[PDB]
Amino acid sequence: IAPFTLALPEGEALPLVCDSPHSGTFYPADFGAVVAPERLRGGEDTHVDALWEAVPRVGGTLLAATFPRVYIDPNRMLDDIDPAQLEGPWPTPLAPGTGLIWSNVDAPIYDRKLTVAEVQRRINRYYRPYHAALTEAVEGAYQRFGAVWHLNLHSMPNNAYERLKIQSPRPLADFVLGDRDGTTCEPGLVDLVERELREKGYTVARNDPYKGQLIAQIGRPAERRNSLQIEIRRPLYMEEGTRERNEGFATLQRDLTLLTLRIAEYVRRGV
Ligand SMILES: [Zn+2]
Repeated sequence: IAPFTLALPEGEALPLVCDSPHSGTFYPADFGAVVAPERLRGGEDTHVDALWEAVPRVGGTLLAATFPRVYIDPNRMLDDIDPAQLEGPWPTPLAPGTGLIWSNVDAPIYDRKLTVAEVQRRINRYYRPYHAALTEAVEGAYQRFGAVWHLNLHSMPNNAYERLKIQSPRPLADFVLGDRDGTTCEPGLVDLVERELREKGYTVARNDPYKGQLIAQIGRPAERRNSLQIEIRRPLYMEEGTRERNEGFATLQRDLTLLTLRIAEYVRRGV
């Protein structure tokens, strides 16, 4: 019933703070959707938190959502709501891009408009705790170390280009690294992650199709605060229909453990 898990290091801590906002699979009773949960499981970045289990084993902190992102999405801003999805007016200005509250799975989730009150309660019970935990980890790290490296962790469907409105002359990479075109993370870490993953045989794209807003807010490298969004092509570890770990899960998790150890070393040397 806890809105997040928070895996802390057993030994020496380092300022590597990692969050998996989309891996939650515990659906609230008060969802009130008209669509079968089997249809909603779509937008889950399933198992992404288990893929990165090494993080606390190497001194990092791993935060993960237990609620589904299709219920409320912690990687969106609180004003990323379309007025037309609400029954009634929102008390403050909205700036949709939408979203924070999913409205459909395909071009519908509900047979009605959500109340202001209902969305507010989602925000209080699930989003705010999750984000307070992320803040506490990021600011705690920075306060002790004078730097922080934040990884925002995801997976993506094979047709991510189709689902976004993009026609790419290139295939979708195995890993996409978003740092808002080179502005939210100091370059040496993006270079490290890219090189280590390509050496293990994975394809890596930067900022294509995912460039990273939370990431712009956390990642200000001139203040020694760094943020990188990392996206994993789902077929690499699960079966997109059943959502179930496949034969690639084990090997990918192993590769990410080894990558994480390398990042921990890079972080310790950067403090
Ligand atoms: Zn995601």
